[PDB]
Amino acid sequence: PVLFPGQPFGQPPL
Amino acid sequence: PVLFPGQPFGQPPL
Amino acid sequence: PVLFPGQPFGQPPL
Amino acid sequence: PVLFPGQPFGQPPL
Amino acid sequence: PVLFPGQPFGQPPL
Amino acid sequence: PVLFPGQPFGQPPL
Amino acid sequence: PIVQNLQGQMVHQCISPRTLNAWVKVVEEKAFSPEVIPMFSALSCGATPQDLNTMLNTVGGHQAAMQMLKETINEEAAEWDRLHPVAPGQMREPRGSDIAGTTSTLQEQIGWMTHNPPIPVGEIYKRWIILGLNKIVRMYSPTSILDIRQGPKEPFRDYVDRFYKTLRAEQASTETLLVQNANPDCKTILKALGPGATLEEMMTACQG
Amino acid sequence: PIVQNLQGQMVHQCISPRTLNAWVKVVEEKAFSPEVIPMFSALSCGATPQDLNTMLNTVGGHQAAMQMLKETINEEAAEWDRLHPVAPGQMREPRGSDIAGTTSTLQEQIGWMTHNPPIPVGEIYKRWIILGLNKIVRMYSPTSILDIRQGPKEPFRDYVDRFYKTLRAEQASTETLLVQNANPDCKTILKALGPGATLEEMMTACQG
Amino acid sequence: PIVQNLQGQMVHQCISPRTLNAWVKVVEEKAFSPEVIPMFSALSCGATPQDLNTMLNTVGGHQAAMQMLKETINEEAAEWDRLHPVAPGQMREPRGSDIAGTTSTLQEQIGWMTHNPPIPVGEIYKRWIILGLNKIVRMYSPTSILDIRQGPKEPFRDYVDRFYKTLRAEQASTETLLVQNANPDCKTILKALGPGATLEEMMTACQG
Amino acid sequence: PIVQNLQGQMVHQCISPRTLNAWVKVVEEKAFSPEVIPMFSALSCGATPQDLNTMLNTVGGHQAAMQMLKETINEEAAEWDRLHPVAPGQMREPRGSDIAGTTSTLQEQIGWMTHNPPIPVGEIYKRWIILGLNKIVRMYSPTSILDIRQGPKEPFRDYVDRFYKTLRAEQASTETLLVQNANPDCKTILKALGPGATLEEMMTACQG
Amino acid sequence: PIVQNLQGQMVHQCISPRTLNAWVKVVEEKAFSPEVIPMFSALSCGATPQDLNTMLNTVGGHQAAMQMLKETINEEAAEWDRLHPVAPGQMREPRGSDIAGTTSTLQEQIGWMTHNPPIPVGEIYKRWIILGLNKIVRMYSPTSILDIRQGPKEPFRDYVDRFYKTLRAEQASTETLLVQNANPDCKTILKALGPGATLEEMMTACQG
Amino acid sequence: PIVQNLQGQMVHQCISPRTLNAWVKVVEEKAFSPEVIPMFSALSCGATPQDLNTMLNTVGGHQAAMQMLKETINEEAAEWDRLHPVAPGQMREPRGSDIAGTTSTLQEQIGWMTHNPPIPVGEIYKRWIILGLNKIVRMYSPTSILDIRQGPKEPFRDYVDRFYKTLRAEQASTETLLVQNANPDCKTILKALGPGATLEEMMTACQG
Ligand SMILES: [Cl-]
Ligand SMILES: [Cl-]
Ligand SMILES: [Cl-]
Ligand SMILES: [Cl-]
Ligand SMILES: [Cl-]
Ligand SMILES: [Cl-]
Repeated sequence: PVLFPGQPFGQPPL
Repeated sequence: PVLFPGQPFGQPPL
Repeated sequence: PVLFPGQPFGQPPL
Repeated sequence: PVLFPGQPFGQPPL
Repeated sequence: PVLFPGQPFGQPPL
Repeated sequence: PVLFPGQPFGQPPL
Repeated sequence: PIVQNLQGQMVHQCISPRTLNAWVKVVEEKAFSPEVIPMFSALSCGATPQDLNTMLNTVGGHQAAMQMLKETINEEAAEWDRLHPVAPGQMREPRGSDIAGTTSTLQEQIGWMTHNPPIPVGEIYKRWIILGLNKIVRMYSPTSILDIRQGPKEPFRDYVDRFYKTLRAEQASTETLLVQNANPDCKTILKALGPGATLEEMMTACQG
Repeated sequence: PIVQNLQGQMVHQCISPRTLNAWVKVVEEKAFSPEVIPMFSALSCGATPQDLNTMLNTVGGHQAAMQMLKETINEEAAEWDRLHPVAPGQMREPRGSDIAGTTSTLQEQIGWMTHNPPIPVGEIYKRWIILGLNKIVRMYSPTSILDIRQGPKEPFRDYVDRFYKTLRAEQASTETLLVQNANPDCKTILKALGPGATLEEMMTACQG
Repeated sequence: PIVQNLQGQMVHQCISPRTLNAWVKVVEEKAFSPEVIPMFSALSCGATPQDLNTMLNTVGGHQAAMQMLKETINEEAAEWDRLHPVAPGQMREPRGSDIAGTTSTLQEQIGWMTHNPPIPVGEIYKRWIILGLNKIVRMYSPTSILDIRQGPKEPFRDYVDRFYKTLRAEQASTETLLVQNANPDCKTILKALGPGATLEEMMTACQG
Repeated sequence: PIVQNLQGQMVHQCISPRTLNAWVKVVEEKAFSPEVIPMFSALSCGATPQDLNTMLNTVGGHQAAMQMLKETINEEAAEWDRLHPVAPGQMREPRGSDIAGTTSTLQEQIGWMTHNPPIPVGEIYKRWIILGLNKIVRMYSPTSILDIRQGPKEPFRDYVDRFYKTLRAEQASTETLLVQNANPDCKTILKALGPGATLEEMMTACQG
Repeated sequence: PIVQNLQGQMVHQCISPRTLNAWVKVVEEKAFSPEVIPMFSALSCGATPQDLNTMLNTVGGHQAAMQMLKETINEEAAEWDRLHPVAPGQMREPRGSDIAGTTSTLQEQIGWMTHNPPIPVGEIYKRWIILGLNKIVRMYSPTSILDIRQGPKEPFRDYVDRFYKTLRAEQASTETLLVQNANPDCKTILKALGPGATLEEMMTACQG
Repeated sequence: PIVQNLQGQMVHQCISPRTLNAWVKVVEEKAFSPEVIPMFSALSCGATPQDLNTMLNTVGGHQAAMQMLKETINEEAAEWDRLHPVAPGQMREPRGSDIAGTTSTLQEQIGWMTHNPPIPVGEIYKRWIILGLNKIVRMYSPTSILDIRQGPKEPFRDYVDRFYKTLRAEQASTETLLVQNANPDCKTILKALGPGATLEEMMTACQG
């Protein structure tokens, strides 16, 4: 996914 | 007249 | 018609 | 005088 | 002094 | 440290 | 909207938060009193069809009125298509749906509005909208001018206010009736003053 | 309005939401107190006839006053047409109806206002409007200066405030009367002070 | 956002405090009424993905909705990557995560948005967001159109308002039903009026 | 006002709705407390005589003060005419009435203010107005410094606040008196501290 | 902040009163709810270290948090100095204290930020601040996700709101638990729906 | 203030109504809490001595503080004259009184501030003012750090807030004391945690 539960919009992954 | 009763300011005539 | 009931103003058709 | 009682500030005379 | 009691800030002297 | 307790953010040291 | 800049060219600008909020608040407070229409017109100065649709869509509730407005726009759009029966990189001609912003993009709207000569689709659509808003004002006008009569102790000034407030709403889409609907005491005074009297002279006469 | 830009040229600008709201709010709060007129004038700085009509139309209620205003504008427009008896792509001469913005478009108004030499139709129309507003202020002035008398225990300062507030409203469209309408105790003091006293000196004298 | 300047070039601007506060306040007051979506769209005019994420993140509470929104964005991003299978100092192609602003920097977003031809990642992401917001509106719509029936003494106008308010929310993601759900007295009148009547004509008929 | 633009030239600007409202509100809330004068001066930065008259005229009530202000302006204007005894398309010399904006047009005011060298009629008139406002502050000052005495249980800080608030108003148009008007307990402490003490040292000493 | 102008050059601008007030008000109202951080980031767009320190210093109270923030900044500054071991009229290299704005002047900050290539000390410092703010959010998070359980009569939507509000705060610095913490009736429905269900599908299922 | 324009030149601008009102309101609401000083500094960005005097003069009440401020300015001005012992159309050197804006005109202030190299009289005067404001904060600080002790049932977080709020005010012009002033139960926990613990670790430890 691009976004995960409880993480902000725009949150970088990895 | 230019303006008539019950008609808006700037109302075009005719 | 251009606009239909319950659809927003500017709603694209088709 | 320049200004008179009961007349606005900037009121032209005569 | 530059400023005196009861006189505004920026008040010219003399 | 850069900042110390009870001193403003940006407070110059020394 | 589309406005001028330092270079003297017509450029698109985002509708401002002040404008958006002002329109929402005037509808909330005033509903469809006549004075809401000139406010709409003023707030939508230089508006694209997109901007006009934005303003209309931001309205919560009042959906009976908004549906009547849709009908009016449909009628005006149909008439446009009747009167205006409609190449790579060239400007097409706007249909009714393009003017109302359903089938036209923002860039197409800007193209038409800033062309030489300009095709003012924003102004055309606003005309249709204002036409519809006037019908709604008329529909929601609560009182006939025939039922505005001066009370036995109502000051003449207050009566005249009610009279011309009612007339404004009723005519959205006189001198003799004003006198006839006045109470006995002022009617007597107004009769003695005679016809040809200005409103100011009438109000002065019944003031005491 | 019409204002200057970076190029130093006179360009049209949309009437702002701040301006629109300020005028609506001053009428709502102050009705037709004298101070509403200079506020109208200031808020309509650089205004086109269209802008002036927008401001007037955004007013809900007060329709007796608005009808009197129409009469005044009709009178001033008639006089203009009497004094000014009026080609492809050329500027026509503005009639009364054009100045009042009924028969002129926004672009024609801008043409006249930004011409060299300029034909300031915005300023001419504002003059007629301000003339009408002053008559309304006079009409709605509740008290004659003759009935402003200092109370037995009313502080002189409060009396002088009432005196000059009343005078302002009554004259919209002295020194001796101020003394005559003063109460016995201050009148005695003001008589002893004698004529030629400034208002400041009078107020100082009756302060204690 | 990205907007034009005096030089006619597209330059980045900081999201303003007015814009930030307006969005926070509309969510607080209106939650997820349909009219919140066009307000979001208008307030985010010219927005970068970063700006869109800023607006979404400033929202306190409503986290069930925000989680549903994440799901929708994940779905739209997955579809983008399926349809668009993706050098020193050269512009790379945006993936779904870049459009949603997780893996792209502000400068990369500006690069794509101001390129010739432009890759409007701000508009693409807004499309996904608006898609998600519409689903939330539908989810939180409290009433079916089938349960909007005119009360025995409810004015027809008030009923029509409820009818079209409900329809708007329910359809986020008629003429005959309006008549069928009307009360006995208005239904009789509307039947006599017959089919083909406009909403205005129907409302006029049941007004008395 | 008159302000600079991108070209570095002095151009006229309309008085803003923010400025107009701020002045109206400060007078309403603060009447003629001393701090109203520097606010007037700041709000009227770059003001023409027309702008100054606009601000003064927007004031409702306080007409005793406004009449005193007229007197002061008349006096200052008379003195100007005494000290300055006054061709096609050429700049005339401003008389007192021109500076006060009764006999000068806005364009004449702009001509004088933007000339090289400039004739700052806006600043001259503001000087007369501020002179008059200071007299009004003095007139409406309720308390003599002689009657500001520290209460038996009044904290010294609160007394010093009253002392210097009163002094400011009274002097509109010390160290030893502060000590003399202090209560017995602080006076004893201040006597022991001796002369030459700063206000800070005095306040520290009587703090406990 | 530092922003672009008409010439396309990066120039310093004063932090605006709107920005200053917005930050003060969001802290007052929201304290350290997660949504305060993206608001801080947005309000400090283009900020110099000086601007960031201004915003932090304008905060009254919350001094436990502000002291924790100081600690975090000290840690990040120490790490910078470890990783970056540091001529007339030449640009020196910024140390940790320079980035935090204790030992750097505003002009030095502008020099670094507008250099080519730019040394974005404003963005670096904001990163440290946001790191610290996230720890504070985590510290002040009142509830563990383990204690968010659906009430016997609590609507599922309200439970999901609490669940994801708590998760957001707790993670500042799932699908199965949501089901496990649901009440018996919805848990039964969610079990029957099975794994792989979207949040939307889950909420629809337990809605009735 | 003095700010940049499109031409990249430093030009004078009028102090805005927003700025004027913001300063008046922060003093009214916050009096002399420490956070008022950075707000003053931020609101007076680019300020001339005239602007600084305007802001100081718009303050009603608080005249004990304003008199202390005068003393401080007198001291700093005297020191300037000691350290700086001071032709047609040439720039003179600023004395203390010129920096404080008593003996310098606005144009002289602009001349010094925009000169090359610039003589920043606005910044120098602000330094003196901020020095004085800090002394006032210290004077009006109500509590010694020695009297901030954790209550028997007061949450540790609330105690730490009081501790560092007090410390900020007291130092205007630690780790071990925090522990010593803690209540028995948290002191025991903090002793066991040992020295070298961060504030975050301490707060976590006494949280339960
Ligand atoms: Cl709705
Ligand atoms: Cl009306
Ligand atoms: Cl939340
Ligand atoms: Cl008055
Ligand atoms: Cl604090
Ligand atoms: Cl005071």
